[PDB]
Amino acid sequence: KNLVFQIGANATQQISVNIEDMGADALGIKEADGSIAALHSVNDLDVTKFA
Amino acid sequence: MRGQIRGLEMASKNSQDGISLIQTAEGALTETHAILQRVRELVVQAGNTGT
Repeated sequence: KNLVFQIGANATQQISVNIEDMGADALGIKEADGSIAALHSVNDLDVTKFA
Repeated sequence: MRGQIRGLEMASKNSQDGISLIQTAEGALTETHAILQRVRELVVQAGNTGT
């Protein structure tokens, strides 16, 4: 669903882009992963865990 | 002679009136054209606004 904008005055004169940010912006191959790579940003684990 | 002459004069009269007709038509087409230009503008804007 890419962000096609009008650029010129004729057909095909358009550019699209992409945006992606949220809490789960940690590592990922196509999506994030479980304990790592999502919750590193969503949780930031060190509640008691670096003790 | 006088037949061809009188009918000739009426033929030129006829011609100028035919001109006036097509001038009216083309004026309507001038405003038609103006609108279609405006539509094109609105489609360009529409294309940007699509995203």
